[PDB]
Amino acid sequence: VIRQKEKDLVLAARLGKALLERNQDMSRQYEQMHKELTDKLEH
Amino acid sequence: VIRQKEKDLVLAARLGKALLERNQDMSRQYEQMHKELTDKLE
Amino acid sequence: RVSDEEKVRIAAKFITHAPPGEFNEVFNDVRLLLNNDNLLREGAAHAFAQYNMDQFTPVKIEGYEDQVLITEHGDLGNSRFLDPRNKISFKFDHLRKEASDPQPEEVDGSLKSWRESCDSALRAYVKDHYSNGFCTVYAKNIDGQQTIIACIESHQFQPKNFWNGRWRSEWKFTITPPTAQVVGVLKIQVHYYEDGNVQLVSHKDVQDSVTVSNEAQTAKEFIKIIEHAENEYQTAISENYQTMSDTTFKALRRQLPVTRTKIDWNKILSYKIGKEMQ
Amino acid sequence: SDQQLDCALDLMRRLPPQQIEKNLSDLIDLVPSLCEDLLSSVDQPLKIARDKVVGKDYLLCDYNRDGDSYRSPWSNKYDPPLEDGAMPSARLRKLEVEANNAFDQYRDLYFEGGVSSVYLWDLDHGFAGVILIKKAGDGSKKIKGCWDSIHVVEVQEKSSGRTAHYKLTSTVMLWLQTNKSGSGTMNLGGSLTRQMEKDETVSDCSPHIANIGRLVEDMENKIRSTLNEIYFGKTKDIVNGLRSVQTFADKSKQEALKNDLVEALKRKQ
Repeated sequence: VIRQKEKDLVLAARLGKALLERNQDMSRQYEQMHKELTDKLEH
Repeated sequence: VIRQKEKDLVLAARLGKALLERNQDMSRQYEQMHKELTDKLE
Repeated sequence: RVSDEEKVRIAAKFITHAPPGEFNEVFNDVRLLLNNDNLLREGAAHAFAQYNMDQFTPVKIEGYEDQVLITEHGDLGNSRFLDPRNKISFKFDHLRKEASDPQPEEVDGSLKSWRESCDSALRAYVKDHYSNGFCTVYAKNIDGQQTIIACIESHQFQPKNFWNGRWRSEWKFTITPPTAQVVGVLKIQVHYYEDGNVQLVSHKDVQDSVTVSNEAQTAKEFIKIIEHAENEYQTAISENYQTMSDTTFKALRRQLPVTRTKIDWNKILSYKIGKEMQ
Repeated sequence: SDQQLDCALDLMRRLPPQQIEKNLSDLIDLVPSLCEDLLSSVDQPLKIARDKVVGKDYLLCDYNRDGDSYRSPWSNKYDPPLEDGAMPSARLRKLEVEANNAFDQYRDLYFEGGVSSVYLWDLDHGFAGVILIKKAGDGSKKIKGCWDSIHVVEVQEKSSGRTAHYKLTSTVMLWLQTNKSGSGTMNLGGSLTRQMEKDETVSDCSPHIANIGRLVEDMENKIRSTLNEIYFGKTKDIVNGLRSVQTFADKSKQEALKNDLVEALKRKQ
């Protein structure tokens, strides 16, 4: 179906992008954890 | 019209899923690097 | 928009440059692309005739187990190349790659003695230096001149190993009895594409002569000139590959700079080396 | 017509690397609706432009193809005269002029001549550039060669602390010929492509451009090396495997004793 797959395929893409940003925030905090570990290394 | 949307959007949502694989490898390698950072700290 | 008659020249251009052992793949990528099998049927059929008459195509003869070669120098129109060995005429489907009609060719008689004589000597030569070689000798009274067009072909079509290669060799044994200026060509095309793409294309315009003294003497002597030029050519090619890291590539790109060290990027970016001063 | 595109790419894959431009134009002349779909993954040589105001040279690709003009890094101008192009960052313009400078040094050290160009563009957390290098053979010499190099680099700079993630994709489109008496004419085409990524620490002594310079240097050394030994030796092996120089029945003797020693080695197992 043109319309129904528009709704669900773009929704799967939207949810996939949301999960992308989930892993992005994870990676954001991951590099934050990385710099913290290096700060301790510096000390 | 139909198959254009079907091909482009199934594989486009799966291209975003390719970015999901990318981000998953990012998180994996990040935690491995955290282990190594702690190793150096040790 | 492009017309239909230009598509014939296009398909001809794509078939006449197809690497050995990869003709069928060019055919698939041109059949699923040109979309009109009638246009490429006629145009590409002539292109198939060219591509299979010039590259000494290995054609199988089911009657005598010889696997003769189709050389440009012998034909009677509808793929009716005259097989010199066994004196049989034959039709051949350029696409099916299967011959047809092994009619016993009533050859007019040109240089049949020379044909099987120099053919025999070349069979010995092929069985000496060619692993999967194939010999074929065309005898013809071309334009009032008796000549032997001995041809040599060897190939390896290994698609699982991502490579090909087809040693092709022609020797116009010009039977100009007082001075057989045996001038021929040994064209080579080698393709390799494992994780990349590399193509070797070469040929040596061999030029040599000898008086047609006798038949057996010039048969094995023809082999003497052949073994000379071929051992010479293969060896020389190998040494051209040997002297390539330092000469040809150094014409293009050196392995290391003339200072024989790496680049201190920190130095170049940090300050100008003194290039402003001379 | 997607299968048609797959077979088209395979046709370019098996196409002779001597007439890449002409045959690419021909393939586009078949289905022109698929034209600028192919000019993204079909490798062809470069185009030399001419900066009129500076008196230099600059190569042409899609990254400098601003609209339908080309941003001459020696002048930061567009040719055709498009005064509406996408100028790079002024920050990146300074980084780009020093990039062009460093790669002119690079090019002069390895290529001893030739034309080069380095363009740049952004990224949210970094930037990205391309490095064009085109070395034609010595026109005076008989070696008609044409080295062609394209280096897609993407600097994925991290948060702070000056540590980055340098993603690089390269391509070399070789070309060679010798009219030597021992070989007649020995044409030699060829093309490569690789990828590499490293996370070298950025510093005041180690800027991004220096990291990129080390990566481009190592990459081209690997490609030139890899080519010369693996691929070209493979072609030499193919010519030697086709026809052997030694007479057969002599090779039967050596292969006979070879199989004898094969039995000897696999005899004391």
